[PDB]
Amino acid sequence: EPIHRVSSELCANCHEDIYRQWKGSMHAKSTALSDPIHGLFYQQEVGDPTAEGMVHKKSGKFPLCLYCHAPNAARDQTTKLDAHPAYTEGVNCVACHTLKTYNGIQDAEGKLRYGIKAYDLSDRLQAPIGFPRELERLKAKPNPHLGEPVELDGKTIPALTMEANPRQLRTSDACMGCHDQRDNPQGVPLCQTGKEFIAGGSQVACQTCHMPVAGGFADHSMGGGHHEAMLKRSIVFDLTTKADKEKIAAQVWIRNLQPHAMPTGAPFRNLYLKLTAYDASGEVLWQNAADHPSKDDPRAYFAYGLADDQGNPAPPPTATKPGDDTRLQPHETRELNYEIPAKGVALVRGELYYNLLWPSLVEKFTQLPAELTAPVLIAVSEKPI
Ligand code: HEC
Ligand code: HEC
Ligand code: HEC
Ligand code: HEC
Ligand code: HEC
Repeated sequence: EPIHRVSSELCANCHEDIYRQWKGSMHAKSTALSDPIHGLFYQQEVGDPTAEGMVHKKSGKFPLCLYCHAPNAARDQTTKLDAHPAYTEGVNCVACHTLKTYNGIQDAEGKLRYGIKAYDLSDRLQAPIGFPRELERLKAKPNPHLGEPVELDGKTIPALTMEANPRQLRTSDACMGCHDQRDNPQGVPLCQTGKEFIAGGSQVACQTCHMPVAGGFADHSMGGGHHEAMLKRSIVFDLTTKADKEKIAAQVWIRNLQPHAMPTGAPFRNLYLKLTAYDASGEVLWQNAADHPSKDDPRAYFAYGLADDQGNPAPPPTATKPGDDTRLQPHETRELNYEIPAKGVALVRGELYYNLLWPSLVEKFTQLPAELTAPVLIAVSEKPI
């Protein structure tokens, strides 16, 4: 009966195109039931997503994950995510479309309020325009948003009452409760897409890039790191070479097209550059990094780490200080210079790889689907010599 427990399948009766986009997105796959990466961490940090009364294994509190990953379950104070479509559907139509007023993530006493807790919620759907039809009433597909139930194809559709809310729906208020920041228990940022967005100074709403008008309405696919086309668009990558004595001076230019860091969001996202010089038989003559750049060429590893009081790497739950951050900064163009011995080199090839998880985690959790965990080739540049 309450709007937040209405299944996305009901909406799909009249918004099939948006439904199709949404259903394939990580928003629809956000729960520990549907995303095996999040599920592995949820099991380790909280417990079974098919159990009621679960708490965080350290804090003993209602699991904070759910505020962002299973909003309608958190709205109903339940941890049993398989009990109802409102919970299995993750960040679903009504989860986003019942957010009314964004209060910010930090309250006046400094308490962090995540996900649905950063908002006043409505029992009415919230829309960018709604149906401002008072003038038409004053003068005087089926639409269930006009104050009454409607019949569709012989089936009664309940009233799905709606309010216009342009400031919520058209600005970053639509995203920030879940995407601004998340800190560990010592206050260290884990995710910090909002602080990055502030620092970089952009005035573009997340939707302008992430909900583009295509085919005449706002695209709900909202792909990021799970979507290779988006990742290839997300940077400009180029390789230049000049002669330099008996070396080849190779310049790798990487421009971040985003107003947040690249890669933003989860702390384990990372990129790395492989730059390789080959002879004319295709045999390797030189490489920037023999194996993984994190170990062999740190300037070519673009990542965030956390640290202990000593500055040394620490697991995210116990870290007390940010570690180094070599990710591309908002709208940054990074130049990396290499000096390659020229003898026999016929081809210099640069490759930029994106990864959902740190290599430590990929090496450990080898039962995760290999399609998830494999490096993603997101840019290539070749120069013949
Ligand atoms: C038909 C029986 C519908 C059902 C079921 C739902 N909606 Fe709807 N919606 C309907 C119409 C005819 C329209 C107008 C435009 C169109 O697509 O033909 C809408 C519009 C919306 C909007 C946008 C309003 C705006 O600002 O322009 C939203 C945000 C919306 N609808 C959401 C929504 C949700 C979340 C649903 C399930 C809970 C849902 N609608 C069902 C018709 C029908
Ligand atoms: C948050 C991640 C959302 C989810 C999940 C869904 N919608 Fe959405 N929708 C959202 C925003 C912020 C906006 C406004 C975009 C802007 O910047 O203007 C919308 C818009 C709609 C519309 C209007 C589309 C248009 O006329 O171009 C409709 C009809 C709509 N949304 C419906 C809808 C349905 C049916 C969903 C589940 C399948 C759904 N949305 C999920 C934010 C989010
Ligand atoms: C265009 C100028 C953008 C604006 C405005 C914002 N984002 Fe973005 N974002 C953009 C691209 C091209 C990509 C792909 C790169 C990628 O890493 O996937 C992204 C990606 C994200 C992601 C995924 C990050 C990851 O794990 O790799 C998220 C969570 C994201 N963007 C969020 C986001 C939010 C909340 C925004 C407004 C504050 C926002 N983006 C603006 C391009 C653009
Ligand atoms: C909480 C209720 C959210 C709101 C509101 C928005 N997003 Fe979201 N987003 C959320 C989660 C929990 C996740 C990850 C789920 C998982 O298990 O991986 C996401 C993910 C994204 C992504 C990345 C998609 C990918 O390919 O991995 C992007 C680009 C994204 N979200 C964008 C985005 C925008 C632009 C929003 C406002 C319009 C928005 N999200 C709202 C949780 C929530
Ligand atoms: C909102 C403030 C969130 C809270 C609280 C938690 N998570 Fe989350 N998570 C959130 C978003 C917006 C995203 C997408 C980030 C991006 O870069 O695109 C995520 C992602 C994850 C991931 C990665 C999932 C994947 O790549 O498929 C994991 C492993 C993850 N979150 C786990 C997790 C757990 C275990 C939480 C509670 C302890 C938790 N998250 C909370 C937003 C939010």
